[PDB]
Amino acid sequence: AKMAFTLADRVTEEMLADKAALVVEVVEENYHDAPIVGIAVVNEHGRFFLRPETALADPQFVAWLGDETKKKSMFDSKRAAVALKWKGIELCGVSFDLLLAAYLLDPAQGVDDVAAAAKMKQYEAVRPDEAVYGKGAKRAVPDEPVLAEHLVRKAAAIWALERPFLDELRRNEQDRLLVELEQPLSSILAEMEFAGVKVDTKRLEQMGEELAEQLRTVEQRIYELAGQEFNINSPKQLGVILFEKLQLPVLKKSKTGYSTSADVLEKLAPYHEIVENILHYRQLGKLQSTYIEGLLKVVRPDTKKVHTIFNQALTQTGRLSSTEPNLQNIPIRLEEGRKIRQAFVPSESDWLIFAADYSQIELRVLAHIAEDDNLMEAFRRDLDIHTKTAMDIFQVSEDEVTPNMRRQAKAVNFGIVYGISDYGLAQNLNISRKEAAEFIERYFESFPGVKRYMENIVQEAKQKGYVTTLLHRRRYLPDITSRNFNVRSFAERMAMNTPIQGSAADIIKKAMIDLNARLKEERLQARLLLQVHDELILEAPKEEMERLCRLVPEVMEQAVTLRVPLKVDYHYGSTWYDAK
DNA sequence: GACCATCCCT
DNA sequence: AGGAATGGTCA
Repeated sequence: AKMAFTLADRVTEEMLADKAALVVEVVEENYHDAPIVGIAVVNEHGRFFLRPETALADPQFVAWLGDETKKKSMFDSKRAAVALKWKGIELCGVSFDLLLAAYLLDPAQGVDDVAAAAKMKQYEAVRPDEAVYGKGAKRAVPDEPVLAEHLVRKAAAIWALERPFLDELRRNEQDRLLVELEQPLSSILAEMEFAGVKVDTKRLEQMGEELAEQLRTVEQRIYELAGQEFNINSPKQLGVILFEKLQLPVLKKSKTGYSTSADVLEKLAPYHEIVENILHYRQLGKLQSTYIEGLLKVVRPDTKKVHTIFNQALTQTGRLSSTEPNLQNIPIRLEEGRKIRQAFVPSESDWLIFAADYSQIELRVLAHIAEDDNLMEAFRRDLDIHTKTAMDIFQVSEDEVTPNMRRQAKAVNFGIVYGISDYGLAQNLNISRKEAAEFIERYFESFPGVKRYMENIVQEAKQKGYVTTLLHRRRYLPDITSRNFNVRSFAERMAMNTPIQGSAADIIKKAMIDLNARLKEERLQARLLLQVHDELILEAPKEEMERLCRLVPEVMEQAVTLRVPLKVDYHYGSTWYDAK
């Protein structure tokens, strides 16, 4: 039943071949400064299981890990590389990462281990990690005999599956996408994560003090105005005070009871003073739980740093996501919350944070793919696009655009981006579909090319079964041909949206790779810290700011060539907050 | 341990 | 259109 492997107690010369499938196993979910539990190598000479202590103490092994000339096939190499970075070891030569290769072929399958990736091509000579390691309170590294076998099986799997995966990719015209975009990007992310971002804790802790006092005030009020105490954070308990005791109008039901979202409470404010106090409490509460307490809990005390993990093979569109902490949802919209960014600071002395963002990248991508003339023009003029849209759909001159007319031409614009229907717009603008379709009809009259795109795209999705991005990312939409209207329409929104959202991910991903090449060429010390969807955040010495101001937007703006110009803006300052 | 509902970002 | 983290809940 077993798979044959030498359980090596010493590193021999035949374990160091030029081509190999390697496994450096890090069971911990958060791999930052995480133990490596075992190692397996498979190559032309055999199958080997090496204990970390033995192997990682071996100058010959660690030299093989670092040699770029020695090519290694792997599953989720970033996990491996970071875990080794924390131990002063560099991993190079990884020319094939199956996790990223599975992800490119079909992001829907949710590949998250070798077993899942293996089934894709009908190979099942390997177990689901969860099967070996357990789950949750049961998670545990097993004994050496079981471990070594599993690890060798994974390795064997990778060795087996490379050629078939790489062949399919090529058919799909995604071979370069793997080797030139996603894999090279894997390295940059490794470094970004390892580096981390410094957190001024005292600053954070003080904010935690002020909030604690402010929440204590609002809380008391709420109970006073309620004439009672209850768990304000309970959707069920609160829904009893609002909709039963104070007889507030039920404007919405959730699946399990009445809805107490901000949207509902905003409308109920005129009826009772308790409402404003609840929303105020929720705002200050979110900040306390997620942005002061949640953060201080993941700051490493040793370096006062946070090292996020960037998931590269998770999002359905090609975007990244970051975890523990999520450094892509730090509050910026309201001033109270925006001040949480004062706690993100440069890691050295005399350094500054530097933020470069893309200006309306999505809509610029739409302009390019749809080839809409009116829209291409608007961008060649570097116009305010919301004002411009307000001018066209409402048939007025620049000076006639009122603030609300602009607020709505915005709502629509993102409607178009998301492929939204009258109904989605209706609620979004607070109105009715009878009038929401009038805007839409009116939009497509000023933008015949975008209309033309929505039609062609849904149809190609219908015919081909998938939609593609500029750089060849792919999304299968099996639900497009569904008979259920809800399920059909949603797939159509995806057909419409994914090439836009996903071509934007590709572009910034390419930027990131170009930025790295240049930072190195220019011998600048500036290092890339975060990526927030259309934004790159760096920290550099104060001396380098001036060059970065000219260098970063140019590398970004030049990442690809669309029919409309790309436009970047930048800022910098003592803290992240100030990079505004 | 999963779900839910709520809220934060692009 | 894509994501992630929390407290409550009932299990």
